[PDB]
Amino acid sequence: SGKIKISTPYNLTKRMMMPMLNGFMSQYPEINIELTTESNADQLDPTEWDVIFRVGPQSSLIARKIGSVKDILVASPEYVNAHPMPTHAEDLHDHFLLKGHPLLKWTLINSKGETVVNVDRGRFQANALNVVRSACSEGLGITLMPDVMIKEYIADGSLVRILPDWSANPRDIYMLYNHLPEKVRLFIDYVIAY
Amino acid sequence: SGKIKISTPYNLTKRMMMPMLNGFMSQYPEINIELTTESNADQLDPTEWDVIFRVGPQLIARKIGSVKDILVASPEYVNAHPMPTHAEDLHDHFLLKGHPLLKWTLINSKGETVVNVDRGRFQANALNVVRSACSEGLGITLMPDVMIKEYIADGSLVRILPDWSANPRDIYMLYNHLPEKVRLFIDYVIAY
Repeated sequence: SGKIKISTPYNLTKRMMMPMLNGFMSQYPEINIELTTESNADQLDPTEWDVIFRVGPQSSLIARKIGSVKDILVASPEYVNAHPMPTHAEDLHDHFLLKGHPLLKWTLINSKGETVVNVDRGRFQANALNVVRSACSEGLGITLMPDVMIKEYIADGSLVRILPDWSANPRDIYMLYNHLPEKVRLFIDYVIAY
Repeated sequence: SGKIKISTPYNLTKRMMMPMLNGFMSQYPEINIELTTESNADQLDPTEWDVIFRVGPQLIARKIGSVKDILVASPEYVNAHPMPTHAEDLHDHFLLKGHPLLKWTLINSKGETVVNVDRGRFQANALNVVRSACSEGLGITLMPDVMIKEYIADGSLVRILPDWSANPRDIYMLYNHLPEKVRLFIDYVIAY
């Protein structure tokens, strides 16, 4: 009762959650927040958390869509100017690939509906996407990255979208909960009105 | 030239290990790296890794750096409260704590220890989100100085209680008693 216990998706927490959480704590200094970045919330016990933030639908919980994310393929211009870029999703077998959990398996769908799966062993493989982006920035190959994690790179041009007819299918980010304590109710109200 | 499987500390991988790993991969494009950021090196069986990067001492060890956790706050927060002159005044301030620094064992230049285990305003299992809340002026945090070299350089984060700190600990590269690709990596890391 002395805190709010929340769970957020692993790679996406800092970009899509922290501005909201900072603005809430700023407005409510009396409220304490306990945050746990989670790699997969499918094995979560909802009776142990006040609010759960999750990628993709999940039970008898109040679900609220608050955003979506689409994974795109990117590479640095240095890499693009040093290799012939793939014209089809199958050409990625002949390229340096950088893969990060949970996107070790690339399921890519194009504009006319064809699905192409890549299970190649990456030249760099990590259980976190922020270091994969770091390796993609120094021109080490192509990666599949959530667009929200590389928004400023795409706008600036330090990363370039490659194979632009392809992407993983978008997923929605939900906020779940469930007599409700006041501080938890105030937080849910804050998120809805963000 | 094959696959290398390495383990690095959770919070320190991006700003401390990646420049070196990125340089190694660019130099040996036929060597692949499997990287696992781990929050507890004392949870690993050494025979399952080629190289393990670890904080503090642990079968072959080699020091490659050191780190000390420091207490910092944004200037916005400093300007809005009287900053603590003694380590026990931290009980009067908003605290932001991140794993594995939930328990603050702070020590001064004379070896005296002050422990802080107050509930923070914000608590998390990752320091990168705790730094974000500190930069917004939401309180004082204990943070590895290597993680915030950029903000201390221009005063975006201010060091408070300068005589106090966590106990400085060293960063070790470990390996077993050897493939050609692994020795190249080990030699590259020492020369960095």
